[PDB]
Amino acid sequence: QAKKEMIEANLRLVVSEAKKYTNRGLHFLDIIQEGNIGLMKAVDKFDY
DNA sequence: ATTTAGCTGTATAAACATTGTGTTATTGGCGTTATTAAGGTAACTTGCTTAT
Repeated sequence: QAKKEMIEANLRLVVSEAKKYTNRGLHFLDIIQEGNIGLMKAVDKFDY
C-alpha cells in the first residue's frame, strides 16, 4: 500500500520522459508502459 | 573305311572373380574461438503527441 501510494504520484514521470522519444518506431502507449515498469522497480531500491 | 573338317572342349589362358590389403576418409568428439545477453547505473527534467 505504501509503495502504491508513492508510485501513483510519480506516474506522470514516464509520460514526461516519453516525450523525447515519440517517433523511434514505438507508439506513445508502449513507451509509457515501459516507463511505468522502470519506475516501479526503481522506487523499492531507493533509500531515504 | 579314313580322314577330314568340323567342333569348339576345357585347360589354359586370359580375363575375371574373390579374397585381402592397404588408404582415406568421415562421423564423433572435444575443445575452441567468434557472439551474445543481461545486470547495473540514480543532480534534473513527473497528462502526452497527433493529426485535413
